[PDB]
Amino acid sequence: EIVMTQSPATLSVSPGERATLSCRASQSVSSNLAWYQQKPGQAPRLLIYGTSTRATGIPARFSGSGSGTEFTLTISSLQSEDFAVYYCQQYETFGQGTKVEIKRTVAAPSVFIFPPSDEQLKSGTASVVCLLNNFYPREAKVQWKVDNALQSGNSQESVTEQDSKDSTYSLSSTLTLSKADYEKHKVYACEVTHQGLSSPVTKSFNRGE
Amino acid sequence: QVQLVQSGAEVKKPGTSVKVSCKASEYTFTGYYVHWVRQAPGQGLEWMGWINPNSGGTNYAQKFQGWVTMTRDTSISTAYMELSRLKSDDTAVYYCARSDYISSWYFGYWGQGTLVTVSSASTKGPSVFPLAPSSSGGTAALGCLVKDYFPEPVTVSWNSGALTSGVHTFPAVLQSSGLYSLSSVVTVPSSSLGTQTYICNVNHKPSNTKVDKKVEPK
Amino acid sequence: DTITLPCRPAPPPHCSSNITGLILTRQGGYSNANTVIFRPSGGDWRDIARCQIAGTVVSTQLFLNGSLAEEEVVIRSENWTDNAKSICVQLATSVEIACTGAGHCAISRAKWANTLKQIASKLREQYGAKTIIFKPSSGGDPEFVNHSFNCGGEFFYCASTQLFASTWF
Ligand SMILES: *[C@@H]1O[C@H](CO)[C@@H](O)[C@H](O)[C@H]1NC(C)=O
Ligand SMILES: *[C@@H]1O[C@H](CO)[C@@H](O)[C@H](O)[C@H]1NC(C)=O
Ligand SMILES: *[C@@H]1O[C@H](CO)[C@@H](O)[C@H](O)[C@H]1NC(C)=O
Repeated sequence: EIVMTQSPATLSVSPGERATLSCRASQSVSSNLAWYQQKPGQAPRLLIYGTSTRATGIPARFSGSGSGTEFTLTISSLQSEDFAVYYCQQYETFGQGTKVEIKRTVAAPSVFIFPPSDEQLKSGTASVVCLLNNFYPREAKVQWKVDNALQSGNSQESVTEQDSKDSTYSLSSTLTLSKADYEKHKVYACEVTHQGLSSPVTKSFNRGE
Repeated sequence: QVQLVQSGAEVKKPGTSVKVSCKASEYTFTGYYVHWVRQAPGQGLEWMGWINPNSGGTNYAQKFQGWVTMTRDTSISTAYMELSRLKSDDTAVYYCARSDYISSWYFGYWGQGTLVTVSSASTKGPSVFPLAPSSSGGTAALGCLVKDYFPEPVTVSWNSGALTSGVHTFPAVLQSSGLYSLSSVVTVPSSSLGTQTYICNVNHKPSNTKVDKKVEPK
Repeated sequence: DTITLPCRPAPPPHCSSNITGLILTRQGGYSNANTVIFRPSGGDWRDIARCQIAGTVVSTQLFLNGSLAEEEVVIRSENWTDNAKSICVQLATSVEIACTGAGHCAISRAKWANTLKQIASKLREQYGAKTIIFKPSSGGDPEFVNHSFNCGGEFFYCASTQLFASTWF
């Protein structure tokens, strides 16, 4: 079983700079390797074949190289359309993919918390939303504390794609509880740990206030 | 120009079977191998097998052997992919790809992809709940909670397109109940609360549900 | 004991031939096990023609009255790691297939087993000391999913399902 390993999993590159994507094969393989680009919502587009040959119409800034167990895709100068997911391929086996994202200055998240609406409480379910707005990089830690008790297995996080204008991320963590469990406790808080915050930020509220 | 056009998206109950089409044009259909590649939501590309359109011979990946059948109709230049006894693991976008030359693995041509959702859930409209602002500097955040709908997608707009800056509509998440849910949020000046009305416009085409919810402070 | 292959229509006794070679497709993917699976070739006439071990007989899945190897079985391929490329198998001593004329052709079970054992040994050489498995055709048009050949202006289709049902270590 031949395994293609791409590194890094995510590549953060400042706009206009050079990017180097790696692709390592578990065992030595022939120099028959292809690189694909996939923008969200689209099928993959072939970039390189034969480990160094550009497909028709592919801009000159894309170049391929490698031999044996190491293969490299190089973009000489990143452009706006170049930020996507890249896959290397050898015969039937694909790589897990490397995402090239825009690298910008650190931006601290703005943290908000939303108590469940009374209309939703009528249905027997309660959802608490913690919002992280316009932060970079994507790595963030969000924890739920209900009466100082850490929550586990009852929250889901959603992350937007990098913003088309300021290249930031936004994240929502939703805590889902029954109406019976929601009214057993008073104080609900989310703790947000991000590189752009000197100390973690906590947003909290008292139920009914 | 050479292109591959696939069949539309389908939603299937677990244990059933689905057939996906791939019609080829502007090239000799029998001269190039047709491969099928599937991509789970957010995950990588997985090769399922190829079919020789000239002879109808097939070579399936050992994972899919006994679950996948590949055929073609040379008269209409269409390649078919059938998966049987569907599972939630089989929810993915299924692509048909064509080799650059006879039997190459350089996929220079792809279909637009067919999405297959395997779920026991039935069509259900969303319930929209407010995310009211309360009490970050001079900026206030509010939004709408769109919960318990199936299937995707759901569109959200604010003030019928009048309010666009600062709007973030998060990708849907699949809950344990088999129903999708998402939120849309917007940051607005705190002074505008109580003088500017904020309404989120939620549409769910599969259920023909259209909800206009006003978000009010406190 | 003989292996009986259903054929349609009935091949006359004078169409009995010598099996001198095979063409195979190695199945793609992996099973997290030390097994390699081979099937009758899923390709077309292009795969058969490029083997260059065929005689005047036009045949599929089996070379009839073709070239024989000198000492031992020889397997060839343009790329062993490309499962889209068929593997040409050239026997050293042929295996006779006898068509009675009643709609079935017969093959010696013991003689066919020994040849498969030799092929699996040569296949292990190219793919490591692994289990070699033969499985029936993955499917296709009747002339390729079956073993087909021409003889005296007629075309015959023989089901080769029993010819690939063995596992070798
Ligand atoms: C076989 O693989 C080699 C590399 O090992 C490649 O150069 C050659 O083109 C391949 N032959 C084909 C695809 O027919
Ligand atoms: C193969 O050779 C034998 C012996 O010469 C001949 O009788 C037979 O017809 C040949 N097979 C075919 C399919 O022509
Ligand atoms: C097969 O080869 C043998 C010699 O090895 C030859 O005598 C015979 O005619 C050939 N054909 C058949 C159908 O046995």
